[PDB]
Amino acid sequence: MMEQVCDVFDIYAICACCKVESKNEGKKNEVFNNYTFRGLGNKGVLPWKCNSLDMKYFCAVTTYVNESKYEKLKYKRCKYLKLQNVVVMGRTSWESIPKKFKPLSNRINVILSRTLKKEDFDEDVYIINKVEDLIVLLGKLNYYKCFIIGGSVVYQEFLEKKLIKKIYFTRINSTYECDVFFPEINENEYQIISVSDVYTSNNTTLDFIIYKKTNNDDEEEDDFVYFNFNKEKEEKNKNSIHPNDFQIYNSLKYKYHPEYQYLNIIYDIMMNGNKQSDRTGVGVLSKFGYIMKFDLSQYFPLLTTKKLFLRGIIEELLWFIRGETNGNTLLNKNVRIWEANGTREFLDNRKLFHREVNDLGPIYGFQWRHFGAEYTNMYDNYENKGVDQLKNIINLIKNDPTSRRILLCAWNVKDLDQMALPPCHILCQFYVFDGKLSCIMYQRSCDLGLGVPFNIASYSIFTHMIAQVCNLQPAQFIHVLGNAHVYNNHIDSLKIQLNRIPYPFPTLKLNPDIKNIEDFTISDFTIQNYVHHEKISMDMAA
Amino acid sequence: MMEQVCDVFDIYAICACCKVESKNEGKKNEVFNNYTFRGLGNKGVLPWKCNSLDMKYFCAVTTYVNESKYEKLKYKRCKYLNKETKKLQNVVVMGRTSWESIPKKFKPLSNRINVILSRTLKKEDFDEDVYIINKVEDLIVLLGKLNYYKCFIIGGSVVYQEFLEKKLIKKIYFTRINSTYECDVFFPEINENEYQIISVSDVYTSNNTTLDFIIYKKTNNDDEEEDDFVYFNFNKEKEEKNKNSIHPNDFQIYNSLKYKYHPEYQYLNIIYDIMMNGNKQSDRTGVGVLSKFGYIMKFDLSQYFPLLTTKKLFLRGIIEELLWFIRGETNGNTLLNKNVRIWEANGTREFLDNRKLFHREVNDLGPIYGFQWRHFGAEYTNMYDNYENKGVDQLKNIINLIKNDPTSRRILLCAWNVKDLDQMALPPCHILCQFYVFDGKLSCIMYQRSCDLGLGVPFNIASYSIFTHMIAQVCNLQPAQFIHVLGNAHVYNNHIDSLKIQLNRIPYPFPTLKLNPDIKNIEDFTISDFTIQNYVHHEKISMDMAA
Ligand SMILES: NC(=O)C1=CN([C@@H]2O[C@H](COP(=O)(O)OP(=O)(O)OC[C@H]3O[C@@H](n4cnc5c(N)ncnc54)[C@H](OP(=O)(O)O)[C@@H]3O)[C@@H](O)[C@H]2O)C=CC1
Ligand SMILES: NC(=O)C1=CN([C@@H]2O[C@H](COP(=O)(O)OP(=O)(O)OC[C@H]3O[C@@H](n4cnc5c(N)ncnc54)[C@H](OP(=O)(O)O)[C@@H]3O)[C@@H](O)[C@H]2O)C=CC1
Ligand SMILES: CC1(C)N=C(N)N=C(N)N1c1ccc(Cl)cc1
Ligand SMILES: CC1(C)N=C(N)N=C(N)N1c1ccc(Cl)cc1
Repeated sequence: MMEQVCDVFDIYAICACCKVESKNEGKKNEVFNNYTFRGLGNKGVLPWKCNSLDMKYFCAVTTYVNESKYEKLKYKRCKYLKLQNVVVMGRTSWESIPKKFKPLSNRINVILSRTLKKEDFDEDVYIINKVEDLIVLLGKLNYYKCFIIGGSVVYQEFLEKKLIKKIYFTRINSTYECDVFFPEINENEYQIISVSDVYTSNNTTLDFIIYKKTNNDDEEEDDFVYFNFNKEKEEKNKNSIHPNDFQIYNSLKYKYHPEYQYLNIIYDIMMNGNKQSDRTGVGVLSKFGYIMKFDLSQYFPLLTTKKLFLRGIIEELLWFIRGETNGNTLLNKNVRIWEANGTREFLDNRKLFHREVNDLGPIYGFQWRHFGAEYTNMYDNYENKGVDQLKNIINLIKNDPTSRRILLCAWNVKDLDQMALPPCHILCQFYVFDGKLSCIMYQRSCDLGLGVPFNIASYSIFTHMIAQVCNLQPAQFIHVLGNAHVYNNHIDSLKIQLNRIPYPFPTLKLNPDIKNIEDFTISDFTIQNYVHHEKISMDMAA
Repeated sequence: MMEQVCDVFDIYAICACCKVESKNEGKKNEVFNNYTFRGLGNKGVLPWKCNSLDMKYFCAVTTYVNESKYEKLKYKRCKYLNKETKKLQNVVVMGRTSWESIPKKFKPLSNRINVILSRTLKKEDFDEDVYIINKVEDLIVLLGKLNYYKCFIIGGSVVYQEFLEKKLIKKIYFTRINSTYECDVFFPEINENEYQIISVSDVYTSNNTTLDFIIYKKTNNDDEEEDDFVYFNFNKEKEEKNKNSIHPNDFQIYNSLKYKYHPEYQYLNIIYDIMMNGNKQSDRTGVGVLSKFGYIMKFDLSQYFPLLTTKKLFLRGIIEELLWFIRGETNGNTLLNKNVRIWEANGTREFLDNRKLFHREVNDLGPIYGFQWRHFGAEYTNMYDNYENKGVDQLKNIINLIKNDPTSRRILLCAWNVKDLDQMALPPCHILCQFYVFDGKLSCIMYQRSCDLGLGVPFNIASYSIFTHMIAQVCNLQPAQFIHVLGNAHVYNNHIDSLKIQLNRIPYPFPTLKLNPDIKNIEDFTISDFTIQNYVHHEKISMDMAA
């Protein structure tokens, strides 16, 4: 006994909005939200011109029909009063459509206009006079679903009339000039229930999310239940971790966005992690073994559910490449990532009494460029001492790309004790095929709340660097987690974070001129179109 | 289209079978097939007496009902009889002896309609709420009168015999108890032409025996969010780059399966993934391989020893190798004198010279595994030198951390000594091991840089599973998960036909591994301290059909 039209006639909306350039601030924005993506059109045309991928989506969604499911619909459409779908649109829009493709192939075409006269058009192409008019027309017709493909004005009113069931919203992650925008969706009316994978098309990233109106053969089916007869009736920390804490996170239907690979792990550890001791005093929840994969050819996996800064980690990466072990080099650039591990107190607890403060010992950088060399102090000359692994893996990539020995290992067993701290990131393995570079990095200890996000970005950038100086395109960054833990003092922050819906990922642009791994400088890196949620202090006590 | 009794009334059979105590005439090498599992009962009772997990499964299957589907089922059955316009239960049918084998406190089976076949007894002879029938046909008449979800034939042999004989069974829920017991009753030999295995469950351990659940099938002769799934998969290319070299009909059995939950499928699926999507690359002297990058397999060592069953595997070799590793040895002669040739090819004059190790004695493998495990950092001289207290004894170290600082996130064993690589006859394929300890249980992750799925991987999995057991035992812990990480995973083309065959074999429940409980030091193990039990396996497959 549903008294709602949009729900009976299956009236959906579908669009694609890009970011709009604020004459006040410019491209680099200070705050974001769903209303960030609102650019609809410009000069009677699309802000971008052609988005080969979004186009394929538009078509696929509006031309898709499931005939074996139709009767159920008609049964109720007639009760309330070659199958195809219905595509409503405003005059202006219908006009911006190129002749050869108009009217839309395999669609029901209906133009909501008051100047257009039935005659001018053929029986096929319909023409309505107003909102209410449509509804009736849908009665005297046979269709699967009805899609409002624009324009702005049509969207605007239809949202007021509350005649929209769902909104297929495409987020174009780039800025363009616009003159017409999509209505600010009221989060009390419509809410995101699905977010797709992230892609790159026409030199820009984009994704697809779904807005849903807030309501406020068989033999093998039982065999599935049988095989589950021994499944857990409950979760370890299910109690300690409440449910109304993740209603949004758990309200989503399809979470294909890559960021969920990180978020889902957070969830698993909060719901099933093992409670353990920790020298730091506080406790943690830990699990053993996880995998995340990012397609660097489609996006740069910099988290968006919170804010992340990259200057620090890029400088750290350049510091590694130079083979330095001098913490002062980072402190003088205000990169305090290693400061705690280079203090008098920290070095002494490691029993390195004869080590100068900030002399981190034979860590990463030294192992990458001098594995095997005898470590004296951070100021010594190590030219041509030890094994230059970095150089070697680059030559392997260039001259023997099919090798299965392209590894960069920082876990020098003989030098662990001499290190301020043993490496968390154990090694890197590279793989090359059809001019593409993928990288696997094994991490023995992973702090999901604070370190992992930076760890992801760090190696993604590194894969980009190695690829460029080898004339390859980055492909996959595979992150293998050993001990994965969440600090108890981060649980509250992570709960907030798991309920934030990801924005399409940004992209990484490297100065194309740099051709040798050793020539990169801080200015040679640029993160573009990074749309993100607000900063979150994992440690809320400060 | 006519209707078939078994389908209209949904008549299923559920059983449990073990391995019989049949004679072996002294032939160590026993042959295996499904008929291997056929022990129903003995002396009026179960061959094994009791098995919690299987019984829990039996109760789960025979009492589960989905009242939603009945509406549809009432339609069918009614339309079949030509008739058409309170808690739904299943029907269990059983023979006289089966009924008498049930313990009084469990009679009649709870939440189920109990039907008993008999001639020597009538309703007057029963106190319980049950139905008696003196002939099969009566069951059909009765089913037509009752309101039930599904009908299950739960034995005994005589009963299974007639129901399969009369072609009344739609599917068979078969439990394979992987152990041997004295028996005097057997389940009928299932005809491969009538029934085909369509699902294989995960493997488990219960009452000192592993077991799995398989389903045989009778062979021939919010809904809107569903549309959204279609949309999001709009960018899918329904193509596979190697389907042309690997035809569909070559994986009939493999693809026919519905549920592939047996742990062995983690291996098989990777193989299948590489054959259908691998990358074509070169090798040593034009040899071809298909490869992918980055895989992961997980094995619950508390429930089974993951020794592949779709082909025969011997472990004497990889065990000796492991003890050789633990002893820190680099002398290939030691293995050869035990008729273990795993390292033979890598220690020849020709091989060593090709590696530029001109001054290395034949079979002196150099600073490999063993050495790095007990002396990482020490200068390698020759396989006969004494390296006592030289280099870092990683093995000893990781054992102390597991014992005294179990929460440490530094318990790693690494054989990839960047400085010694060139001095090694061959660089290590198994780069490292990380251990994890929680609640008295030990888990292990092993990263392998290069993986030969056809030959190597099967042995690699067994090697590290055994090592996890050994380490867990000398540390007073219980083995848990062996997690295998694959970097460069490849399949040699010379192996494709052999693997296509293997992919079409159904896995048997895994065996178990037994270690002499007295060995408490990682260094005190000997070949006679390792025992594999109940290894049911397919025929050995020679990967290379050109030898
Ligand atoms: N990214 C996206 O998803 C979309 C982008 N666009 C872009 O935006 C631009 C067009 O949008 P827009 O300016 O809003 O124009 P519209 O396409 O929405 O058409 C508006 C016109 O349609 C008729 N109309 C609308 N509502 C009613 C009503 N209630 N009753 C009677 N007639 C009505 C009237 O035409 P009249 O009375 O004169 O006959 C009106 O002037 C183009 O540049 C196009 O490329 C358009 C749709 C979607
Ligand atoms: N592992 C497993 O899954 C199972 C094991 N078992 C075991 O097997 C043994 C019992 O099997 P089994 O010896 O074959 O005995 P059954 O359970 O099959 O019972 C056979 C008897 O039931 C009656 N019966 C069977 N068919 C008919 C028919 N068509 N018409 C009339 N009466 C019929 C007759 O008894 P009557 O003399 O009264 O006329 C007959 O002698 C026990 O050891 C038990 O523990 C049993 C079921 C399953
Ligand atoms: C192709 C495009 C931009 N993309 C989406 N996701 N939704 C629409 N309604 N579109 C659209 C189609 C036709 C016209 Cl005239 C205007 C916009
Ligand atoms: C418990 C057991 C062995 N287990 C399974 N999977 N199938 C049966 N039919 N069983 C069974 C049920 C009732 C009786 Cl009387 C005998 C055996």
